[PDB]
Amino acid sequence: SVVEEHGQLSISNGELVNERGEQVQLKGMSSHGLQWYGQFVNYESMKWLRDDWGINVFRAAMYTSSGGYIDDPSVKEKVKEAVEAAIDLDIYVIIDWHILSDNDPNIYKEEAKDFFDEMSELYGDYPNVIYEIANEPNGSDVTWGNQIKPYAEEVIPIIRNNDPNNIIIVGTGTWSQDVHHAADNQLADPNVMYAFHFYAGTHGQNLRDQVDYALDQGAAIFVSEWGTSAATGDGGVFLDEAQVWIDFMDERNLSWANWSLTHKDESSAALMPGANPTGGWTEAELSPSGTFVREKIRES
Ligand SMILES: OC[C@H]1O[C@@H](O[C@H]2[C@H](O)[C@@H](O)[C@H](O[C@H]3[C@H](O)[C@@H](O)[C@@H](O)O[C@@H]3CO)O[C@@H]2CO)[C@H](O)[C@@H](O)[C@@H]1O
Repeated sequence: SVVEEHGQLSISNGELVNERGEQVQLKGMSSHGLQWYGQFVNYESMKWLRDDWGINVFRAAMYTSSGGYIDDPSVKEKVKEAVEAAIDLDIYVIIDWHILSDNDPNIYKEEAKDFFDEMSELYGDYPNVIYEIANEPNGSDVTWGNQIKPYAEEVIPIIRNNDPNNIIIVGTGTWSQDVHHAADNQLADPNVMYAFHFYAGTHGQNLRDQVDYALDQGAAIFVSEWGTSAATGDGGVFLDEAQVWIDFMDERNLSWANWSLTHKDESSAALMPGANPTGGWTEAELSPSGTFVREKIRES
């Protein structure tokens, strides 16, 4: 009864809080690309994650390019399936417009506005929804002030016309790591959070200090994607550094979603090759990454 209990989320003094003003921390899983591993996103697998892992949020990663929504828009119905399952399971759900190779969010901004108009019209009167309008802006030519902020200032009004105050997570520069620039030039909407993403394969001490800098400017931060692997999503599992970041996020009350729920043979994948797409996984069906992430959420 997560959503019944916490209900309407909002941002108060840079912190995510529930409808009674208490701090709340979401912890859950992100799908991998819905165009590739959509079979793992369904009511049964999400219910298994809720009941066995303890998740209270699920992120639907709808890639825009790389065979995603722009090339085949049918994937938006898998996002609707995920949202409806989250509503039925009474957990939160992040609708992620998952830019990556299309590194500037302005590339498909017209399509983004139409997509977020549709999603906010359909689900804007449910408290479960969190909109993530640009996964990972990247590249030297994509900056907060020139590209990302103006993009957000076109897409947020579209959402706000249908849904006045559910949370909106906005990506930051350099694959959603540059929270320092966003925190010094914040958006006006009071229920916005800035995305911060990390990979445990990278030594993270300065990145933690940079998150703290942003928090000190009153910016709210959502760790909408992080992995136990290197920045490519593979290259080994780095659980010592992952635990440092888990503890950091608990101390700072940061919400998070781990990448990712798939059986792909890469270190960040949570499942092994024979895992059932509808849930019920044994210990042997969870990868080293999945076992750790499950433990962290169950401990919570
Ligand atoms: O097998 C499907 C498809 O995978 C593509 O590689 C993926 C990695 O598997 C995935 O882990 C990685 O995820 C990135 C996520 O999208 C970003 O937001 C981010 O923070 O980094 C994550 C890990 O780097 O994305 C890549 C690229 O989409 C293969 O490239 C492709 O050939 C294959 O079909």
